[PDB]
Amino acid sequence: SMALLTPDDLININMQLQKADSAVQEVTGLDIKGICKALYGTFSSSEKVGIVPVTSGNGIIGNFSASLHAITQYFGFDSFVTDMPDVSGYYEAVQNGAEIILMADDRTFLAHNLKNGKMANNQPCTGIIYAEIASRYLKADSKDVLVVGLGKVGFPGAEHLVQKDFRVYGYDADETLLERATSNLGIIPFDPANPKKFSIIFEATPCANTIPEAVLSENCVLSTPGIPCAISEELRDKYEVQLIAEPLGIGTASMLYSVL
Ligand SMILES: NC(=O)C1=CN([C@@H]2O[C@H](COP(=O)(O)OP(=O)(O)OC[C@H]3O[C@@H](n4cnc5c(N)ncnc54)[C@H](O)[C@@H]3O)[C@@H](O)[C@H]2O)C=CC1
Ligand SMILES: N[C@@H](CCCCNC(=O)[C@H]1CCCC=N1)C(=O)O
Ligand SMILES: [Mg+2]
Ligand code: NA
Repeated sequence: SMALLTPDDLININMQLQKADSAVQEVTGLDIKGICKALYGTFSSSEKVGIVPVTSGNGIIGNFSASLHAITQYFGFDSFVTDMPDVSGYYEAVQNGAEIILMADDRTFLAHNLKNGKMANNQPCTGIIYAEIASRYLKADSKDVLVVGLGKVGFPGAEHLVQKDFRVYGYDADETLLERATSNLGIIPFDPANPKKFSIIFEATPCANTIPEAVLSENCVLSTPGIPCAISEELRDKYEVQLIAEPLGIGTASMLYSVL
Protein backbone atom coordinates (compact mmCIF):
# COMPACT_ATOMS: atom_id res chain seq x y z
CA SER A 1 0.00 0.00 0.00
CA MET A 2 1.07 3.56 -0.73
CA ALA A 3 0.14 6.97 0.67
CA LEU A 4 0.08 9.35 -2.33
CA LEU A 5 -1.67 12.63 -3.06
CA THR A 6 -4.75 12.53 -5.23
CA PRO A 7 -5.86 15.33 -7.54
CA ASP A 8 -8.82 16.17 -5.25
CA ASP A 9 -6.38 16.70 -2.34
CA LEU A 10 -4.83 19.56 -4.29
CA ILE A 11 -7.88 21.53 -5.38
CA ASN A 12 -7.51 25.31 -4.99
CA ILE A 13 -4.03 24.98 -3.57
CA ASN A 14 -3.65 28.79 -3.35
CA MET A 15 -6.62 29.03 -0.93
CA GLN A 16 -5.37 25.99 0.98
CA LEU A 17 -1.99 27.69 1.39
CA GLN A 18 -3.46 31.05 2.36
CA LYS A 19 -5.59 29.41 5.06
CA ALA A 20 -2.66 27.42 6.35
CA ASP A 21 -0.42 30.48 6.45
CA SER A 22 -3.12 32.39 8.45
CA ALA A 23 -3.37 29.50 10.95
CA VAL A 24 0.39 29.29 11.32
CA GLN A 25 0.57 33.05 11.99
CA GLU A 26 -2.26 32.88 14.55
CA VAL A 27 -0.68 29.94 16.36
CA THR A 28 3.00 30.93 16.29
CA GLY A 29 3.24 34.66 15.54
CA LEU A 30 5.14 33.96 12.31
CA ASP A 31 4.12 33.21 8.73
CA ILE A 32 5.43 30.14 6.91
CA LYS A 33 8.38 32.19 5.55
CA GLY A 34 9.28 33.26 9.10
CA ILE A 35 9.05 29.66 10.32
CA CYS A 36 11.45 28.66 7.54
CA LYS A 37 13.69 31.56 8.50
CA ALA A 38 13.74 30.28 12.10
CA LEU A 39 14.68 26.73 10.98
CA TYR A 40 17.19 27.49 8.28
CA GLY A 41 18.15 31.17 8.37
CA THR A 42 17.23 31.59 4.73
CA PHE A 43 14.95 33.73 2.57
CA SER A 44 13.97 33.56 -1.09
CA SER A 45 15.56 35.76 -3.75
CA SER A 46 13.76 34.62 -6.89
CA GLU A 47 15.87 31.51 -7.34
CA LYS A 48 14.92 29.66 -10.50
CA VAL A 49 13.12 26.42 -9.76
CA GLY A 50 12.53 23.72 -12.37
CA ILE A 51 9.65 21.35 -11.64
CA VAL A 52 9.98 18.08 -13.52
CA PRO A 53 6.92 15.80 -13.91
CA VAL A 54 7.74 12.10 -13.29
CA THR A 55 5.87 9.12 -14.89
CA SER A 56 7.60 6.60 -12.56
CA GLY A 57 5.57 4.05 -10.58
CA ASN A 58 1.95 5.12 -10.30
CA GLY A 59 2.78 8.02 -12.60
CA ILE A 60 2.02 11.70 -12.94
CA ILE A 61 -0.48 12.93 -10.33
CA GLY A 62 -3.24 15.29 -11.51
CA ASN A 63 -2.62 18.76 -10.13
CA PHE A 64 0.78 17.89 -8.70
CA SER A 65 3.16 19.93 -10.90
CA ALA A 66 0.60 22.70 -11.19
CA SER A 67 0.40 22.85 -7.38
CA LEU A 68 4.18 22.97 -7.02
CA HIS A 69 4.18 25.75 -9.63
CA ALA A 70 1.71 27.79 -7.49
CA ILE A 71 3.47 26.94 -4.19
CA THR A 72 6.88 28.04 -5.42
CA GLN A 73 5.51 31.29 -6.92
CA TYR A 74 3.69 31.93 -3.58
CA PHE A 75 7.03 31.80 -1.72
CA GLY A 76 8.71 34.07 -4.31
CA PHE A 77 10.73 31.56 -6.41
CA ASP A 78 11.05 31.94 -10.24
CA SER A 79 9.54 28.54 -11.01
CA PHE A 80 8.54 26.69 -14.15
CA VAL A 81 7.26 23.27 -15.18
CA THR A 82 9.03 21.35 -17.90
CA ASP A 83 7.07 20.13 -20.95
CA MET A 84 8.84 16.80 -20.96
CA PRO A 85 8.83 14.40 -18.06
CA ASP A 86 11.55 12.22 -16.49
CA VAL A 87 15.14 12.47 -17.82
CA SER A 88 14.14 14.53 -20.83
CA GLY A 89 12.39 16.91 -18.39
CA TYR A 90 15.46 17.01 -16.19
CA TYR A 91 17.61 18.02 -19.15
CA GLU A 92 15.05 20.66 -20.20
CA ALA A 93 15.09 22.12 -16.64
CA VAL A 94 18.88 22.33 -16.46
CA GLN A 95 19.17 23.71 -19.99
CA ASN A 96 16.53 26.37 -19.12
CA GLY A 97 18.62 27.58 -16.21
CA ALA A 98 17.03 26.01 -13.12
CA GLU A 99 19.09 26.49 -9.96
CA ILE A 100 16.92 24.10 -7.95
CA ILE A 101 15.29 20.89 -9.28
CA LEU A 102 12.00 19.75 -7.75
CA MET A 103 10.78 16.26 -8.62
CA ALA A 104 9.16 13.24 -7.11
CA ASP A 105 8.55 9.59 -7.71
CA ASP A 106 6.40 7.42 -5.39
CA ARG A 107 9.15 6.94 -2.84
CA THR A 108 11.13 10.20 -2.92
CA PHE A 109 10.23 13.86 -3.36
CA LEU A 110 13.37 15.99 -3.46
CA ALA A 111 14.75 19.43 -3.99
CA HIS A 112 18.32 19.69 -5.29
CA ASN A 113 20.08 23.06 -5.38
CA LEU A 114 22.58 22.74 -8.22
CA LYS A 115 24.44 25.89 -7.12
CA ASN A 116 25.44 24.92 -3.58
CA GLY A 117 24.86 21.16 -3.80
CA LYS A 118 22.30 20.98 -0.97
CA MET A 119 19.53 18.35 -1.42
CA ALA A 120 16.39 17.92 0.68
CA ASN A 121 14.05 14.94 1.09
CA ASN A 122 10.33 15.86 1.59
CA GLN A 123 9.76 13.39 4.48
CA PRO A 124 12.11 14.81 7.08
CA CYS A 125 11.53 18.36 5.85
CA THR A 126 7.77 17.97 6.31
CA GLY A 127 8.18 16.33 9.72
CA ILE A 128 10.53 19.03 10.97
CA ILE A 129 8.43 22.02 9.90
CA TYR A 130 5.11 20.66 11.17
CA ALA A 131 6.79 19.81 14.45
CA GLU A 132 8.44 23.23 14.57
CA ILE A 133 5.05 24.97 14.04
CA ALA A 134 3.42 22.89 16.81
CA SER A 135 6.22 23.62 19.23
CA ARG A 136 5.90 27.42 18.67
CA TYR A 137 2.27 27.48 19.86
CA LEU A 138 2.40 30.78 21.70
CA LYS A 139 -0.21 29.94 24.34
CA ALA A 140 0.87 26.35 24.96
CA ASP A 141 1.90 26.85 28.63
CA SER A 142 3.72 23.47 28.51
CA LYS A 143 6.65 21.66 26.87
CA ASP A 144 4.85 18.30 26.57
CA VAL A 145 4.19 17.29 22.98
CA LEU A 146 2.30 14.23 21.74
CA VAL A 147 3.59 12.75 18.49
CA VAL A 148 1.26 10.26 16.77
CA GLY A 149 2.83 8.34 13.90
CA LEU A 150 6.58 7.65 13.96
CA GLY A 151 7.20 6.79 10.30
CA LYS A 152 9.10 8.59 7.60
CA VAL A 153 7.52 11.96 8.43
CA GLY A 154 6.78 11.50 12.16
CA PHE A 155 10.18 10.17 13.33
CA PRO A 156 12.18 13.17 12.07
CA GLY A 157 9.56 15.49 13.58
CA ALA A 158 9.89 13.80 16.99
CA GLU A 159 13.71 13.89 16.69
CA HIS A 160 13.53 17.66 16.04
CA LEU A 161 11.31 18.21 19.06
CA VAL A 162 13.72 16.20 21.21
CA GLN A 163 16.62 18.37 19.91
CA LYS A 164 14.58 21.52 20.71
CA ASP A 165 14.31 20.27 24.32
CA PHE A 166 10.58 19.42 24.44
CA ARG A 167 9.24 16.54 26.54
CA VAL A 168 8.12 14.28 23.74
CA TYR A 169 5.54 11.52 24.14
CA GLY A 170 5.15 9.23 21.18
CA TYR A 171 2.68 6.63 19.90
CA ASP A 172 2.62 4.47 16.77
CA ALA A 173 0.13 1.63 16.26
CA ASP A 174 3.08 -0.46 15.04
CA GLU A 175 4.89 -1.57 18.23
CA THR A 176 8.21 -1.95 16.37
CA LEU A 177 8.20 1.65 15.13
CA LEU A 178 7.34 2.80 18.66
CA GLU A 179 10.16 0.75 20.16
CA ARG A 180 12.57 2.07 17.53
CA ALA A 181 11.68 5.66 18.38
CA THR A 182 12.00 5.16 22.17
CA SER A 183 15.38 3.39 21.88
CA ASN A 184 16.88 5.72 19.23
CA LEU A 185 15.41 9.08 20.38
CA GLY A 186 14.64 8.53 24.08
CA ILE A 187 11.03 9.69 23.74
CA ILE A 188 8.40 8.57 26.26
CA PRO A 189 6.09 5.87 24.93
CA PHE A 190 2.53 7.09 25.19
CA ASP A 191 0.06 4.53 26.52
CA PRO A 192 -3.46 5.17 25.04
CA ALA A 193 -5.20 3.41 27.96
CA ASN A 194 -3.52 5.89 30.36
CA PRO A 195 -4.03 9.19 28.55
CA LYS A 196 -3.16 12.70 29.59
CA LYS A 197 -4.09 15.98 27.96
CA PHE A 198 -1.84 17.98 25.65
CA SER A 199 -1.91 21.49 24.32
CA ILE A 200 0.56 20.57 21.53
CA ILE A 201 0.00 17.58 19.20
CA PHE A 202 1.84 16.59 16.03
CA GLU A 203 0.28 13.86 13.89
CA ALA A 204 1.74 12.11 10.85
CA THR A 205 -0.43 9.09 9.93
CA PRO A 206 -2.42 8.19 6.74
CA CYS A 207 -5.50 7.46 8.88
CA ALA A 208 -8.61 9.27 10.07
CA ASN A 209 -9.52 9.89 13.72
CA THR A 210 -6.20 8.90 15.30
CA ILE A 211 -6.41 11.57 18.02
CA PRO A 212 -8.65 10.45 20.92
CA GLU A 213 -10.82 12.98 22.77
CA ALA A 214 -9.02 12.22 26.03
CA VAL A 215 -5.67 13.73 24.91
CA LEU A 216 -7.34 16.97 23.80
CA SER A 217 -7.47 20.20 25.76
CA GLU A 218 -9.32 23.38 24.82
CA ASN A 219 -7.60 25.48 22.15
CA CYS A 220 -4.84 22.92 21.67
CA VAL A 221 -2.75 22.90 18.52
CA LEU A 222 -2.84 19.94 16.17
CA SER A 223 -0.15 20.22 13.54
CA THR A 224 -0.59 17.49 11.00
CA PRO A 225 0.61 16.78 7.49
CA GLY A 226 -1.30 13.44 7.61
CA ILE A 227 -4.11 12.82 5.14
CA PRO A 228 -7.08 12.46 5.75
CA CYS A 229 -7.73 14.49 8.91
CA ALA A 230 -6.51 12.99 12.21
CA ILE A 231 -9.47 14.44 14.14
CA SER A 232 -13.21 14.53 13.38
CA GLU A 233 -14.99 17.87 12.82
CA GLU A 234 -17.03 17.18 15.97
CA LEU A 235 -13.96 16.89 18.19
CA ARG A 236 -12.22 19.76 16.36
CA ASP A 237 -15.22 22.02 17.01
CA LYS A 238 -15.87 20.78 20.57
CA TYR A 239 -12.34 21.65 21.78
CA GLU A 240 -11.80 24.59 19.39
CA VAL A 241 -8.68 22.78 18.12
CA GLN A 242 -6.32 25.05 16.20
CA LEU A 243 -5.53 22.90 13.17
CA ILE A 244 -2.55 23.28 10.87
CA ALA A 245 -3.03 20.92 7.96
CA GLU A 246 -2.23 21.42 4.32
CA PRO A 247 -1.37 18.74 1.62
CA LEU A 248 1.88 19.87 -0.04
CA GLY A 249 2.89 23.49 0.36
CA ILE A 250 4.23 23.70 3.91
CA GLY A 251 6.52 20.67 3.37
CA THR A 252 7.56 22.02 -0.02
CA ALA A 253 8.52 25.33 1.56
CA SER A 254 10.56 23.47 4.18
CA MET A 255 12.47 21.61 1.42
CA LEU A 256 13.12 24.79 -0.60
CA TYR A 257 14.27 26.97 2.34
CA SER A 258 16.48 24.10 3.63
CA VAL A 259 18.57 24.07 0.39
CA LEU A 260 19.06 27.81 0.14
N1 LIG B 1 0.98 17.37 3.93
C1 LIG B 1 2.13 17.03 3.31
O1 LIG B 1 2.86 17.89 2.80
C2 LIG B 1 2.61 15.60 3.35
C3 LIG B 1 1.84 14.58 3.84
N2 LIG B 1 2.31 13.32 3.93
C4 LIG B 1 1.43 12.34 4.51
O2 LIG B 1 1.89 12.14 5.84
C5 LIG B 1 1.43 10.88 6.31
C6 LIG B 1 2.58 10.02 6.90
O3 LIG B 1 3.56 9.80 5.90
P1 LIG B 1 4.83 8.82 6.18
O4 LIG B 1 5.42 9.15 7.54
O5 LIG B 1 5.68 8.87 4.94
O6 LIG B 1 4.06 7.40 6.29
P2 LIG B 1 4.64 6.13 7.06
O7 LIG B 1 3.81 4.97 6.53
O8 LIG B 1 6.14 6.12 6.95
O9 LIG B 1 4.26 6.32 8.61
C7 LIG B 1 2.93 6.39 9.06
C8 LIG B 1 2.97 5.83 10.47
O10 LIG B 1 1.68 6.07 11.07
C9 LIG B 1 1.38 4.88 11.79
N3 LIG B 1 -0.07 4.72 12.04
C10 LIG B 1 -1.04 4.30 11.19
N4 LIG B 1 -2.25 4.31 11.82
C11 LIG B 1 -2.05 4.70 13.10
C12 LIG B 1 -2.86 4.91 14.33
N5 LIG B 1 -4.20 4.71 14.35
N6 LIG B 1 -2.24 5.35 15.43
C13 LIG B 1 -0.92 5.58 15.48
N7 LIG B 1 -0.12 5.40 14.42
C14 LIG B 1 -0.61 4.97 13.23
C15 LIG B 1 1.96 3.73 10.98
O11 LIG B 1 2.19 2.58 11.79
C16 LIG B 1 3.24 4.33 10.48
O12 LIG B 1 4.32 3.98 11.36
C17 LIG B 1 0.81 10.20 5.11
O13 LIG B 1 -0.61 10.32 5.22
C18 LIG B 1 1.34 10.96 3.92
O14 LIG B 1 0.44 10.97 2.83
C19 LIG B 1 3.58 12.97 3.57
C20 LIG B 1 4.45 13.91 3.06
C21 LIG B 1 4.05 15.32 2.94
N1 LIG C 1 5.51 11.50 -9.93
C1 LIG C 1 4.35 12.34 -9.62
C2 LIG C 1 4.36 12.79 -8.18
C3 LIG C 1 4.32 11.66 -7.17
C4 LIG C 1 4.36 12.25 -5.77
C5 LIG C 1 4.13 11.19 -4.71
N2 LIG C 1 4.33 11.70 -3.35
C6 LIG C 1 3.31 12.14 -2.58
O1 LIG C 1 2.15 12.12 -2.93
C7 LIG C 1 3.70 12.80 -1.29
C8 LIG C 1 4.16 14.20 -1.68
C9 LIG C 1 4.37 15.06 -0.46
C10 LIG C 1 2.97 15.21 0.13
C11 LIG C 1 2.32 13.88 0.39
N3 LIG C 1 2.63 12.86 -0.29
C12 LIG C 1 4.36 13.53 -10.51
O2 LIG C 1 5.40 13.96 -11.03
O3 LIG C 1 3.17 14.14 -10.75
MG1 LIG D 1 2.49 20.39 3.59
NA1 NA E 1 -4.10 11.54 9.57
